[PDB]
Amino acid sequence: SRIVAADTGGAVLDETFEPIGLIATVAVLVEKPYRSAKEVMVKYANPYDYDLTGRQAIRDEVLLAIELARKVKPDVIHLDSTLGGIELRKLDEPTIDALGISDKGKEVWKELSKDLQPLARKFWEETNIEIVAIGKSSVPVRIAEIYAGIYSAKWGIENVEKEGHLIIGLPRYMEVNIKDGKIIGRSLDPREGGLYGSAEVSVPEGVKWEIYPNPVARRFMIFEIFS
Amino acid sequence: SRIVAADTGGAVLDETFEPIGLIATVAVLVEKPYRSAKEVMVKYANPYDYDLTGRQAIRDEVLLAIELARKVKPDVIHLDSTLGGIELRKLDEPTIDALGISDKGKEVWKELSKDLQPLARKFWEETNIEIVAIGKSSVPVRIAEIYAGIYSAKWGIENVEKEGHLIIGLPRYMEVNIKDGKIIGRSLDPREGGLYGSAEVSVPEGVKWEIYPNPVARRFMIFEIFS
Amino acid sequence: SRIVAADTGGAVLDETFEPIGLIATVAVLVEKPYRSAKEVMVKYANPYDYDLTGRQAIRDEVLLAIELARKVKPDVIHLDSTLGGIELRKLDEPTIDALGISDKGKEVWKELSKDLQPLARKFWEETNIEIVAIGKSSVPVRIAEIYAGIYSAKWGIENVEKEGHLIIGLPRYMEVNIKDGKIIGRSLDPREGGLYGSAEVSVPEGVKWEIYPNPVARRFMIFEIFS
Repeated sequence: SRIVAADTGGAVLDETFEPIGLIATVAVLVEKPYRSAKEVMVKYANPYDYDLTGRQAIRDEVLLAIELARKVKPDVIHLDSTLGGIELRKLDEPTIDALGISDKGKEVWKELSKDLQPLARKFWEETNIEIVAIGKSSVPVRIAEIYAGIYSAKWGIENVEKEGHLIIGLPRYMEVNIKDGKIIGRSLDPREGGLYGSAEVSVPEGVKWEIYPNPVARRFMIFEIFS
Repeated sequence: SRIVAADTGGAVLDETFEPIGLIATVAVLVEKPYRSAKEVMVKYANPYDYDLTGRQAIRDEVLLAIELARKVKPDVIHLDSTLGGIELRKLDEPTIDALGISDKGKEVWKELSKDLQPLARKFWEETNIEIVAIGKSSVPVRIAEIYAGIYSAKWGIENVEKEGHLIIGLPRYMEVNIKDGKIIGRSLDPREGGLYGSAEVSVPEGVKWEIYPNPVARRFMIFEIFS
Repeated sequence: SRIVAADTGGAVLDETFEPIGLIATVAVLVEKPYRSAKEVMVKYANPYDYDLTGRQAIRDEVLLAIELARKVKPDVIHLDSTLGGIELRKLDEPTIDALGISDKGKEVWKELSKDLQPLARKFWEETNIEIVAIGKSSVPVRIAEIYAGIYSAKWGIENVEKEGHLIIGLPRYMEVNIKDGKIIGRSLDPREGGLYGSAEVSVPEGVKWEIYPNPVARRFMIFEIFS
């Protein structure tokens, strides 16, 4: 089985540790043994002027996953939305209103559905690839979240000159390490079976970074970067 | 304190990673320091022709635990069913109907109790050993579930000739390793405090096995076997 | 950012593993990189003649945190109560009756707030330090809980002559190790990012200790001490 999955992302934080905007969306291709990505694509947002309210995030994920799936032709796309295991193709207002999710969730999806559902139908019609809202039980979605963290740290090493100082909130329970030109990212949860990832990075001279727990977000780490 | 507990089991999966049937039921005797089994007994089911619907599994566990408990005479049996520590002896329809579980749960139990309650009562009358429905908080229940994974793996090594290829779904967050005739099973969650188990196995010539994350069940591993 | 937090505690258990009373209340000063305490203060309860019913524990916590905060002057105090991060200062009956917690939770807090709310208000008026009911998401609160575990162990090494035998239930998923006059305590959960802490201990001649899983409370350890 060969799976494409997408996720956003790390976050730029305040001094207060409050998030101001998300950084990276990543789409990944995952095959046996399902511990890492075979292939990756990335799209960076503007974490300043990002609306944390609403889901520009899921819109970008679907879009990016479709793009990579056209290239790599997986059997299926996994979407990070825990809706059962349902096909995005079939998410019209009626089937949404029959879902076992909160009323607030239903409203959010009806707005999303207006364009995402025709998009998934068209994509399916010409590729036969389903987009399944499986969410939390998907290992590829988790791998994509690790990569979103990895490329958020990359976006931080790279953008720390423009900005003077960067506080980046990493996705849940993951660590990032930089040695000799590459960034390696890992789940901190051994229960997930050794999920990891990698990317190349060019470290400007004299930039330092530390990784440590976010005191106000337990189980999340901070990646802090100085110039 | 000396405790007996039982649990089923590992699963045979198809190519879609959907379970077709459970494999091993194991009862274990656990004593200080409560990290492993002092003694074990095993009953294999037929994973093909197995009804995943319903609960032949809990019926087999009670039956196996009772068998082992007559032999080793523990102080108590832990049953993998989270009701609030209640003795199976006293689970008649009226007490069930006042339990704090879902209505669907109450119906399963009423059916189950029809024969399991006289059984637990009879067994207690002659042994004074209770069967407590404690479930999730029980370490010996978790240790039993690791052994069920270990013996599902053993079942896999030894049944991999008849069947040409075998995909086994392990119980949550546990790994299996085979060295030199023994399968070692271990929890992957360090929070549980180093739970582990062991069994002997004779690995047929030229069979290979891999272990990797179940892509569609996060935090569950696959034990894959070839002939 | 510099944070004070408090928590109770470890527990003395009978032979059934049922708790009879809480042992240590600890306040800690936590700063970057938020993995440990910069400074600690402790207050032991009498675990015999302790009322597990109600919350003398949260009262002693606020009291102890305030005491340490007067000394080290952090920006904020984290309180171990998951109320949404509301300031203890403002917890009167009306705002409590509008919180999204259970009705049982509202009543406990109404009783608590009768003295805790004037207390927080007085303290704020002369210090400008808030006490925030942030709870579960707070790393400093989890670090205080590791320290309460560590000092419960200390309390056990030093009270094991008076009482012949001591069984101590450590806080959730944490281990304790003693080498050369030092107790080191660690979270067992790697997802937390390496939280740890330390205390000095004088181990009386010929006392023994063991750490192992509590069979009836999964993910909680026992610290068992002999004289």
